[PDB]
Amino acid sequence: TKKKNEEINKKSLEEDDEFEDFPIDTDDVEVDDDFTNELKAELDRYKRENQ
Amino acid sequence: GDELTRSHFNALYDTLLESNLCKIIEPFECVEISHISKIIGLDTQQVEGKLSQM
Amino acid sequence: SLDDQIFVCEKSIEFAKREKRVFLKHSLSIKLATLHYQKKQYKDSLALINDLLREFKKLDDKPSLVDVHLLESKVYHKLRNLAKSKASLTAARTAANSIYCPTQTVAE
Amino acid sequence: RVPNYEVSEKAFLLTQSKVSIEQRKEAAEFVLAKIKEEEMAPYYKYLCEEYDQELYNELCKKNESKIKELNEKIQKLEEDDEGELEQAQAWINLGEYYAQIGDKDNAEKTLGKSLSKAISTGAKIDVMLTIARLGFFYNDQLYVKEKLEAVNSMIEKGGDWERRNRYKTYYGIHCLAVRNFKEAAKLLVDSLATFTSIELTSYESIATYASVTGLFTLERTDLKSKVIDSPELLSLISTTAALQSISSLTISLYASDYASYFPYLLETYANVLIPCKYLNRHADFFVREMRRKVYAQLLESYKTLSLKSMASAFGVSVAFLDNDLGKFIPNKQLNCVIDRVNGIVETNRPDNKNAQYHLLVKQGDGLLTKLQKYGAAVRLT
Repeated sequence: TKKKNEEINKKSLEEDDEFEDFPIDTDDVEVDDDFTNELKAELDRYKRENQ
Repeated sequence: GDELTRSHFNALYDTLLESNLCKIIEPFECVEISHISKIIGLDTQQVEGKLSQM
Repeated sequence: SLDDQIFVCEKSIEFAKREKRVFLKHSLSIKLATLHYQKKQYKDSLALINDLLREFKKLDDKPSLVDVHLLESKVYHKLRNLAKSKASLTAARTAANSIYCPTQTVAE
Repeated sequence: RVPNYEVSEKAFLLTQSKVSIEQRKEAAEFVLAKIKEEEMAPYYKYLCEEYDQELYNELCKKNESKIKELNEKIQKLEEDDEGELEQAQAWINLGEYYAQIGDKDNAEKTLGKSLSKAISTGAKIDVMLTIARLGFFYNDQLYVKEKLEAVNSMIEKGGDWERRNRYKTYYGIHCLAVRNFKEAAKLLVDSLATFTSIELTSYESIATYASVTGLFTLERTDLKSKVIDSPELLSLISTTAALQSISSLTISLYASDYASYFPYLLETYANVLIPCKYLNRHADFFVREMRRKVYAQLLESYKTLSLKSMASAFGVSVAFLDNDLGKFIPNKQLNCVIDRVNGIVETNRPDNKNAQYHLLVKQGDGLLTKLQKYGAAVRLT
């Protein structure tokens, strides 16, 4: 009950909680590189071999 | 024609190859690979390839 | 060649567990086992071997059953594993402590 | 026992539209037979969404028949004697039907009852395995995780090696299923020594999976031996196409034959990674991760290489190599640069006392922060 005064005082300095204001108002990207690699391997190969 | 002969001669090849090699490279540090290539009798490309594995 | 060896063997083996009993029967199964190996069919040969032996482990006293272990060792060698070429080599040695075996089999 | 795992493993393939449309429709035959036979009807309704009333009429019938039989049997069992052993055995059997139809909920009730009642230690462990197996059918990580903890309490009391094999492999599937491979490799290589198929995906699958994990985890010698000098994998040959591809990969990595490495990499993607339910999600990280390991390996043995040399060995164009290298370098496993204008590839060499220095401070830094956080806390009291 002691800590409680402080928790309410902080919230008020924020105003509400923004936390809930936002939803009301509104190499992890790396593509599988296997598909691109397949194309690469094959074009190089064709030329290499028949060179 | 013999399974044994062949298995154990791949082994004979490698041991012979390894031992001869060690002796060629003991005196120096910054040995030309070309120098090695004549003595050992494995071509310049084939020497590069073995060295990498070893 | 191919034809003769497999056809003669099949017809014979059938004749021999229907006209006669187990005695001739299991003798012809070693011979087929061998022919299955020469044919480089190694699973097929595994299966024949496996049927005899533990059931006839109470009929163990015969030279002929020592031979079975010999053929087996050749088979696991061709499955290309040495866990079992050892096991089967150990098993031939165990049954070939009996001295009744001819010179030829001991050489093998 | 077998239908319990097989239904789900087979159905997966059909689901995927990743696979060729042609492959997708062949899977359909197998899956379809087992829907009707095993009466998978509640769950089937779910599964039709994701890609004859008789099945279901059959369900109602079967259900009612089976129910009605066992009902009054169990009502008769109550009037009658032994509640420890014989009623517990029947209660297992209600759960067996529930597990047939794909309701996880209804199996879990009945099978709990068995545990409650005082039973053999051997018997206890058994029952808990089955409950956890029901999680695999859907493939939920959260449910599986919690059930397998309990199993370890009873595992040494029973002290059977029979069911500890089953335990090792169950925890294996839970790990495979998630991204982490470190743990899986350790249990799944061991299952090579001893496998039990009971409510567990066949040994042939385990051979293939053990090999994938193998590569990712162990370093040179050790890993090589574990995924090659294994007698079991040699005896089993290449009996299916998928186990072939992965083994081919293993050969080429080890043998440092880098021409055939790249063809082999592409095959494993199509035929190993995607059939697999487990590594479907992890296809992306896995295949990429292999290109990095292999490249590192070539570079380790070389002070310097040429771009033209390196390129040729793999079977990609010179341009392609450069692009794909520029992904690996800031992430840092290759430990390398490319002096582009000259076309040489240099490999930074701080492997020494300098290396050991750098690592050691960072580890020190990590201990320093924790001390502060804890210090400050106590200090307020």
